[PDB]
Amino acid sequence: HFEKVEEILKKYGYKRENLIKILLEIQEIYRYLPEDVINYVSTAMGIPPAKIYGVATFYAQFSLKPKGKYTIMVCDGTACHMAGSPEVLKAIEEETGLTPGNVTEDLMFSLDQVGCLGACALAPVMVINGEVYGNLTADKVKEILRKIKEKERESA
Amino acid sequence: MFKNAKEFVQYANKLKTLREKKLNGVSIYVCVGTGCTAKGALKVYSAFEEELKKRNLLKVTLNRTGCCGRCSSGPLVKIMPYRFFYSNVAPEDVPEIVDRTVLKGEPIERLFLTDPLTGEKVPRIEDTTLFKNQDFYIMEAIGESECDSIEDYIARSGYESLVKALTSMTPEEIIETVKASGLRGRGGGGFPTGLKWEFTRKAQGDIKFVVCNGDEGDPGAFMNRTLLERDPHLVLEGMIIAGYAVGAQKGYAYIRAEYPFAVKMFKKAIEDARKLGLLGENILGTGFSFDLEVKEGAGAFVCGEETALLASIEGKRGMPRPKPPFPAQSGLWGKPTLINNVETYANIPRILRDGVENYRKRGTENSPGTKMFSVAGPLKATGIIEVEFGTTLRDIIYNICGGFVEGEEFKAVQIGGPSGACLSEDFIDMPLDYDTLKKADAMVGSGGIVVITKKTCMVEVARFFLDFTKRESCGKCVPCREGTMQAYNILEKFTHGKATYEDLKTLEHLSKTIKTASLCGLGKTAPNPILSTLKLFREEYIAHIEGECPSGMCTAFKKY
Amino acid sequence: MKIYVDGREVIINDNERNLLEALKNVGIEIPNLCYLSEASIYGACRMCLVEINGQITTSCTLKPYEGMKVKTNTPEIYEMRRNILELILATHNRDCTTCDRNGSCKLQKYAEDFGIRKIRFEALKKEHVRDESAPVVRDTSKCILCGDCVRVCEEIQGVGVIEFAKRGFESVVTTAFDTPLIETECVLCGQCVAYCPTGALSIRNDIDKLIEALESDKIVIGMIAPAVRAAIQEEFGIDEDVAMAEKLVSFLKTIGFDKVFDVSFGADLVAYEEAHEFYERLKKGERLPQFTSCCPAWVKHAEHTYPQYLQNLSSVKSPQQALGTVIKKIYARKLGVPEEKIFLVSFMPCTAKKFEAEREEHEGIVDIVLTTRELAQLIKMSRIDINRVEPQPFDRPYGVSSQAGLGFGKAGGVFSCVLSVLNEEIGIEKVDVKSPEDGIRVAEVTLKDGTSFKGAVIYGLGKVKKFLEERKDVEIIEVMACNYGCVGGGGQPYPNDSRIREHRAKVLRDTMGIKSLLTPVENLFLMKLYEEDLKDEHTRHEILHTTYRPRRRYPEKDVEILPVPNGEKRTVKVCLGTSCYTKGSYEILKKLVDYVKENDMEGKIEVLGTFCVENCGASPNVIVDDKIIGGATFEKVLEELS
Amino acid sequence: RDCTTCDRNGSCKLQKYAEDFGIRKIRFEALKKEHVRDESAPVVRDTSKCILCGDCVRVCEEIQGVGVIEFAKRGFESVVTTAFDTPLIETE
Ligand SMILES: Cc1cc2nc3c(=O)[nH]c(=O)nc-3n(C[C@H](O)[C@H](O)[C@H](O)COP(=O)(O)O)c2cc1C
Ligand code: SF4
Ligand code: SF4
Ligand code: SF4
Ligand code: SF4
Ligand code: SF4
Ligand code: SF4
Ligand code: FES
Ligand code: FES
Ligand code: FES
Ligand code: FES
Ligand SMILES: [Zn+2]
Repeated sequence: HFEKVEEILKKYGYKRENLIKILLEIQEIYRYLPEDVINYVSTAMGIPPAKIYGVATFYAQFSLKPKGKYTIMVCDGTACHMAGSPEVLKAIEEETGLTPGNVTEDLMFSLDQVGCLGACALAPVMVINGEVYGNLTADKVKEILRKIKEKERESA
Repeated sequence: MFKNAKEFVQYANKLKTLREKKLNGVSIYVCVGTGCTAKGALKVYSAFEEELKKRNLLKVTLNRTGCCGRCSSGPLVKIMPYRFFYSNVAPEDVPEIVDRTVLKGEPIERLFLTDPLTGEKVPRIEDTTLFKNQDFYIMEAIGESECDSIEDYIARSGYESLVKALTSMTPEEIIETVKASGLRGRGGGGFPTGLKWEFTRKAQGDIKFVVCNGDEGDPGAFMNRTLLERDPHLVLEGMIIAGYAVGAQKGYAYIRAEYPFAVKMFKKAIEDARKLGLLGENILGTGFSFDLEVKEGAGAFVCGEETALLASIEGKRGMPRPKPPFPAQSGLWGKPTLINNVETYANIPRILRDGVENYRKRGTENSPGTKMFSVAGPLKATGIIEVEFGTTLRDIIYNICGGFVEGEEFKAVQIGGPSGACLSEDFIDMPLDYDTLKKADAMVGSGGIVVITKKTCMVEVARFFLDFTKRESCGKCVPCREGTMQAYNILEKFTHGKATYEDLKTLEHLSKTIKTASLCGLGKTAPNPILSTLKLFREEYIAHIEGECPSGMCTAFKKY
Repeated sequence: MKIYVDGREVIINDNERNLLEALKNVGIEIPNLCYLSEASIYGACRMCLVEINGQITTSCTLKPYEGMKVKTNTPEIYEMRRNILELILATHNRDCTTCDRNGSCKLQKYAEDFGIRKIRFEALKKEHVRDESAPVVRDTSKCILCGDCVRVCEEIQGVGVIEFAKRGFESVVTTAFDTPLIETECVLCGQCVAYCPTGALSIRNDIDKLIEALESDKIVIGMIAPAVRAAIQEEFGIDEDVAMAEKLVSFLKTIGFDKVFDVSFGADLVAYEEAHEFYERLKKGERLPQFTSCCPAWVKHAEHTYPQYLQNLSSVKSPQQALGTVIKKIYARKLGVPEEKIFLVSFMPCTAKKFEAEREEHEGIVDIVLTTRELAQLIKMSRIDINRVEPQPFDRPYGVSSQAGLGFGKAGGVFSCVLSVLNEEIGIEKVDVKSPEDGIRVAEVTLKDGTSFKGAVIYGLGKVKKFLEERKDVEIIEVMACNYGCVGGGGQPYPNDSRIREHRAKVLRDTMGIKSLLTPVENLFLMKLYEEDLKDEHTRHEILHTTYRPRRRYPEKDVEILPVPNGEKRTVKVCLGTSCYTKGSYEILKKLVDYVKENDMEGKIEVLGTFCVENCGASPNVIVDDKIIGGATFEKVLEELS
Repeated sequence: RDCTTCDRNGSCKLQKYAEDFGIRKIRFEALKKEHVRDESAPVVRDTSKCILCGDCVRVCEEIQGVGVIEFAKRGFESVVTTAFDTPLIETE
């Protein structure tokens, strides 16, 4: 019994030309692309599920696993890479035990390496839920990760 | 302004009067372009709002402006009546700015722009040495233009070129003037746009399409998004003029969903143009119909290819196909499609407003116009700059960007991302052109620039670019799909200090195969970094085969 | 047109699409790995490089022009072609001994010809998929990503269950979410296998079961499909041969088969039963139009796609199942041997018959189904010249069949058999046959009394959708999932293109022509079967009739965090949607995970993640034992867990 | 079982029988053998493809009269090799 998905499909008129936009909306709502959701979308649009799967796994914005509570985005652009982004990625791995494209056991953290964020003056750059932290290093990345970990752990 | 053009003329004149009124008064512009927001520009805007509201002295006005070319100089704020440019404006000193400057007007020395070359602070950005060393032809009204305002764009003489084209000129003359101006495709190829417009117009078909490629074509460049966030209506007007010239009734703008501000700005510009009648079923009552839509890019570097872009727009996987039949004949849904870069469309209205001789006054005989770049890497001043098509790399690196940060030295420069070239100091004194350096194994590219310093291992640079290309390959043809990963494996072996001369020979011979046999441009230029570094930095590869790494960053052997 | 190939005058053709095809028409071959089947396209292999005006380019995308100088062989082109082939072979699962394309693989032949004796590149690892849950077996480690199967499934079969996924080095042809092919909407027609140029797509081989059965003490009974005899001769590279079935009988009896029957007898029986059923439907004008149920691929397709037409499907089971049920339930009693003692072997040209034999409604009737290729393998193992085998007739009482029964092997066979049965029962004044499209034929039939109907024959799945959407003036519709009927089945010898299928149809027609009795009633054995065993309607219904059920995916596929493979548990699901994420849900999930980390030593509690449960606006939701809570939190889920 | 990079590919009796017998899987686990690969001489040795038919030994001894290759070890470790696994280029 899907309602929001039906609203999106009706808004875009069950047209394949708008499949990517529909999938972006569905991800924004569900935070990822569940198999059931796009199975329903395929049934409604008369498009085989394999087609939607091929489209979804081709573009980066689409994720097949739930996004982490604190989604981490580490720029891998040229400037950020020569500025020390691999060190940032290694620090993130050693701290949270994950590599880009993965999520933690409790969905607390997720990681994805992206292109230039338009802030090369702050290379290397990391983004967490829209909060950008520039001029990063291994020590700074580890320190901020611990701080956010404690902050979330508090709950209260 | 919805029936005749004289109403639009009167509307523009009164909007100009209103803009002059507001400009003469005290107004605040905070650069909300990408990079400045990363530094806290939006929080600065919030601080300005709250401080100016509690004091309740609004006849002040607060406005959002686009990139001003000094992204690295903190969030940017300037006041109009006294054109004082403020840099590194934190949300904590906003009340100080309001009290000292907005109310009284005393210059604030502590919050001005330093001069990287002369080591001094100048109150006005227009008086800065970097500003004078540049050539602003596309970017205009730096720091004093409202990105989200069709009213402001009209008040700055905007949309006049489209009206001139519609009421006065006929598509043939428009295409003729575009051809005469010599404008070349800013997307990187450099193909003459006028010839492309001829190809699209001559195509046999009643329905045609105009497609704008918003992609940067580089994972280290932010020119197109910055231009979109600066003056979206400029690109909008260029696209409308192109659709009129090639006789199209529908246009698509392809902006990445990863860029929320660019998408929002272009959507708002489109809605404003439609509301004001610039877009709709009857533009200015001349029998010409045209509408524009923004299509979200879900993220795929291969979508910069024309065929892949067309497949992506239509809702399929961005898979390129053998170019003939060309998109100029059969593009979107088999119909003729004009595909150009954002900067090309931005240039179009500028050429139309000016002449052909006036346009050619800037640049070279074969490359007229200007090019907007995005310089990065360790430099005193980094951000978006515009230069004439005759400038050298030294001018940009030192005189415009201020040079390198203390304790750093020049090694090499990347000019077009992975598809670009790696240039050493032997090409620094070579004027930029689509022809002068297209033969010395170099290319201007989409407009991205990244400087490489002595502490950078170039084998690692090649490895990084090949890793990117291996990730971005669509996987259709054997050469790119397989060879990119194999070459990345070889380069990784080189980085891990376990390579050999056999690996070097294999890489050199596989690069030729990838370059020649690949289907589309992604795989064709995939081995460009390898070829560039081996032609310019062979001794570093040899040292790596010996476990030396003169640069010494890539941690594979140390403290033994 | 005149062109210069390697410096010699060559005349290609007047109008041509590309240089490669023009030269191939001339007789000049350029190595390539694109033209691999009838569903092939050009541009992916990149191996057809030629040199023209200095620059190298692919000849498949090069439009020829008058007097063009083209060099098809230069040291640079040799280097590039060998590099491309080595790239393909580096990541290819090079185990040809156990491959189904061994000896008929273009990649293998090129590796031989190109003298590739060692891999200069690294055999990098991929996230390969190995699906063996269906008679169609997927092994993506042998896939060359030609895409022929995708085009076959989408454009030719109209199902589209397999597609390209991911990109770059990780590009893979697979089902959605790597779902097992048995669990998807795949109809198992086997056409993708028929067109696959590598071992990536293959048929499940069940020769071991047959051999262990023959070695046992059970009575093995074989029954051969009509279209198996029309194509088996290709595997041995010999010419067409009528009487193929009888020398097959001789060979099967030699290798230990106690009885061998003809599935054409089952086809005659099915045609008789379906003709009577269709006549009843006509006289009542109900449950029309009627669909033939002889093609299991079409039956499964209808169950997946046309749940409203399941009542229109013929109740009669397919010839394989009908004859097998007759054997197991009547012949066993006549022989005084328990049904467990009989081992039934079916030789079919179809992969969907393997699925049909394993259906719940057909459980235990057909023990194993072997395709034409597996039968050819059986013959080749013995190394006896089948051409020299003296034929002997099928075994009684299910050995003879009418020409109409043997016509089942190609499209339009069952419709013609039904027409013959009706004509014999009640004459047919005339039949007018039209051909709206290539694979669609419509017949207008007038009976002697005066009542008339319309019947359509559709071969090739995917043409059914348009016909059903636009044509509503028929009473009976024959649907065959494969082009040309069963002569082009999934299990037929490779290659399996249209020319060989037409030749197979011609061979089957020639075999039909030499049959004396023309209609099922003339089959004395069938009438004896009706008079002695199927005399009453109750036994006939339980023997020859089956029921069909709708198919719908049942995907739960909830996010797994701390799953428990089995055993009674609590299966707590935490919603991970945006609205629920907006306040708490993720914190609640973390707290519950840490709770089961400190408590819950055993698998009593199963912590799951789930997507939006359509209960937004009612605070974060936490599903417990498939129950809605609303306003959930750690304590509110602990209390319920108590 | 790597026929793509084998010199008998297309003219191997074992390959043809594997094709004909319908051997699409092996329930017998692939045991590990101390295989010998040699590349020192124009004549290349690879005992992992050897079926221990003994034809090469007879050819070398009876026909050519050199007898530099012979059966060594026994049982599962049976191998046709040179004395002390010496590289061919260093033997007679
Ligand atoms: C991998 C790849 C990425 C590309 N990215 C861009 C891009 O981001 N922007 C652009 O204008 N052209 C890009 N191009 C080039 C266009 O696909 C193509 O040249 C198009 O015709 C641009 O038209 P223009 O020359 O008028 O700008 C790319 C090409 C390739 C092969
Ligand atoms: S070169 Fe790369 S991106 Fe281009 S078609 Fe081939 S595989 Fe795709
Ligand atoms: S598809 Fe099979 S026969 Fe062909 S090369 Fe691969 S493993 Fe060998
Ligand atoms: S067997 Fe038929 S339906 Fe199934 S994947 Fe292959 S072509 Fe598609
Ligand atoms: S499975 Fe077979 S037909 Fe399909 S793409 Fe792979 S090799 Fe081609
Ligand atoms: S048409 Fe014949 S071979 Fe094809 S799926 Fe149907 S029964 Fe099987
Ligand atoms: S015993 Fe000798 S001839 Fe026989 S397979 Fe082994 S190496 Fe070859
Ligand atoms: S390269 Fe990372 S923000 Fe520009
Ligand atoms: S984004 Fe503000 S100066 Fe560039
Ligand atoms: S035949 Fe394959 S790319 Fe030309
Ligand atoms: S987001 Fe949880 S019920 Fe919808
Ligand atoms: Zn190094």
